[PDB]
Amino acid sequence: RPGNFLQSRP
Amino acid sequence: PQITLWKRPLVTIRIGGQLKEALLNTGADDTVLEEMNLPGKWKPKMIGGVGGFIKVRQYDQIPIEICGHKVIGTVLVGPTPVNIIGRNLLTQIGCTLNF
Amino acid sequence: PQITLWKRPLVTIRIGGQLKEALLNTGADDTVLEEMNLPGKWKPKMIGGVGGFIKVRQYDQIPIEICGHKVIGTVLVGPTPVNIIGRNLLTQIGCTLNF
Repeated sequence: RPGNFLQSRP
Repeated sequence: PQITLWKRPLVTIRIGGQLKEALLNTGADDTVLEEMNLPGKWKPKMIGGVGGFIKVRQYDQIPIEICGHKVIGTVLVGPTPVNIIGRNLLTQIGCTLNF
Repeated sequence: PQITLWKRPLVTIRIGGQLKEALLNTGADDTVLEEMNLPGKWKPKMIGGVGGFIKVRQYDQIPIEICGHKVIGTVLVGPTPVNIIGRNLLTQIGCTLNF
């Protein structure tokens, strides 16, 4: 499953 | 509360009269939720993650409840595989990382 | 200590006797670092996030110092945009979320 949810406002 | 991290930190949120499950995410600048409708204007945005970028809809000043905290902020809507609560709202609830 | 979330919770880590900045990421199950060398056997893994998956090398039983706490555990290496400290190691330093 997906398991790394880093999120970037560029 | 103090939440240990042996498990994914999933909590209940309330937004747009809907209850949803979401992930408390210190690694996300923003809050992004699966496809849904919100009222009012929006603006397109691109956000980036571990495996690349997705396009989202940016909605401002949306009221949202997170673990009995009634807050208001920016909410992004698009194809995230998990509802994500990011730093923009975590700060609003006084959330810190402690060790 | 207690880290606030107005900014990215970045910390200094030491791995392979090299100092780097990495992100304390409660939304990540695993720890993934930008392309580098680590010693020993490894195996390939896919990991996914917002926007898709990347292929990484899984190294086990790797020593890594995180904000002065020395732990040993599984470290992934591949094309992540940033160094990420995930729940597998957050739990080892006794890191919690608190609000």
